[PDB]
Amino acid sequence: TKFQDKYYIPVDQYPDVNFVGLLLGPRGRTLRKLQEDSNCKIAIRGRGSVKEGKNASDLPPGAMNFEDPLHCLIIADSEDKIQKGIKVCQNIVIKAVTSPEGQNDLKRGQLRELAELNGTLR
Amino acid sequence: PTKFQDKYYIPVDQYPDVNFVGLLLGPRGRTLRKLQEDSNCKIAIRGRGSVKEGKNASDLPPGAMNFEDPLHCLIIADSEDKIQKGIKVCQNIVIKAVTSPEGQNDLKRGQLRELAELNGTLRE
Amino acid sequence: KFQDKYYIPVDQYPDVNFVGLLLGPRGRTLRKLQEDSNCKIAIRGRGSVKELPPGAMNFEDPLHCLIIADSEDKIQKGIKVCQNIVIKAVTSPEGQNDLKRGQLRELAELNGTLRE
Amino acid sequence: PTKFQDKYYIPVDQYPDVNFVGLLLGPRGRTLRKLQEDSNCKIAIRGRGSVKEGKNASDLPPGAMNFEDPLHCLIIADSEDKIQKGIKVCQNIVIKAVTSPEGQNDLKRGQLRELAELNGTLRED
RNA sequence: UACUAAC
RNA sequence: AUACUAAC
RNA sequence: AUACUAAC
RNA sequence: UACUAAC
Repeated sequence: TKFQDKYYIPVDQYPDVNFVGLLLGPRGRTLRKLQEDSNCKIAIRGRGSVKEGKNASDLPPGAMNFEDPLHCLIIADSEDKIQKGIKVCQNIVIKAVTSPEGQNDLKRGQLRELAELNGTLR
Repeated sequence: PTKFQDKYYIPVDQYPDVNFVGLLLGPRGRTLRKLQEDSNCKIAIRGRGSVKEGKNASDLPPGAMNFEDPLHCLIIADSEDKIQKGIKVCQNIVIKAVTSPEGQNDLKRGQLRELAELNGTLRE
Repeated sequence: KFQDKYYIPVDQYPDVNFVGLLLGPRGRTLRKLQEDSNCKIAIRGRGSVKELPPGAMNFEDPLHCLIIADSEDKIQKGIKVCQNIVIKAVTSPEGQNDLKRGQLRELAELNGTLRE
Repeated sequence: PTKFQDKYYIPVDQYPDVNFVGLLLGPRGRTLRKLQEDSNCKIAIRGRGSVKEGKNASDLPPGAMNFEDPLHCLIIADSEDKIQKGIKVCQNIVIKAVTSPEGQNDLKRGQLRELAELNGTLRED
């Protein structure tokens, strides 16, 4: 439990992009999968990490600070696993700012799947 | 000065959500007439999808209510070489729309900016 | 019967092998296009012949797909199938063109040189 | 005045065909000297891939031969904000590289042109 | 990137 | 338009 | 018929 | 991604 790192989301450059939803996916399924991929605990934190709002009740201890910019806090019990977390977190942000019209297949899946989980599906 | 024409079809079925007509026209039609300058062609956006619901037909030029074809650029010039340069510069418009993330479109980013200025609304 | 030319954005994309992507191994991709659309489609113009038919040996135009069919419905279909490829060619990241990928793999497999 | 650091990792895995080091450095290192003045940090390119094959070690600054991490920009400032700007300034170059199709990379264009000037081998042609 | 309308 | 960059 | 995602 | 060549 000795290693960690902060991957900073380029929000100042892409103020338009919903990075947080993308990384999370429906019910957080996309983030938990990133964690299995990298074998890291990943937590999205800092400025704008919280949408407003559900009660501060039952919320993560120390998720509520917004003076450090938006980042994924990645944690692993090994150094090379950290590099994997950054890697997998990078891939999501790369999907965001390199994907041409209608070709973010991940966001498509997430929204389709989100609807599936809501009974609001097509 | 005998004229001819050709059609550049827009990939509408592929990109249903995309507003190609406004991309090619730009604020006050400026983007279009810019292409007409670059190419030495007259360009008309024609076909199904080229006129609004519910436009007054007497505000439209001859041939604009021809809907035998889907949305296209009609390229008019007195030479083959001119015509293919018209298709080209329209192609460059459509291709940039199709290969853009959702924020890297400097044309559209620019067009909308210009529109704000004319309507006096440049926020930031 | 009806006839149309679909020009390839070669000038915009100077180092993209469009024709090879259009044709596929043995000409199989283009033949899929011709049946997906019901059109007769030929690659013509400067670049249609490697470094035909009547009249396939004429190149006083730039590179295009000449699309021919009995209906305008069909002509429109032939346009978008050629369009699909060009946009895939252009919107697919390198290494990530599925179509191109499967074409060189089928070609190796056809020439009997498939790697594991 | 105490100084601290942070690292910005380059997507070399995802983009193995791309010379990020060359892109960040520019001619005579001038591109990277510009990032330092904007951000008000000192920025060094370090990690595996930062040092060319056969490089004479006697020509490298302290720490340059530390290879336990992949390629990254190392940013050293005396405040969090300055480092934040360091990261942001290096991040912008990498986005440019990655989000530019063929011959659309304008900074790279400029650098190659600036390098041509500098070495009397230009062709504005 | 304020959602564009020419001939 | 791509001259492929090498700082500390 | 990209349904705009909220994990710990 | 073995780099395709049909009519």
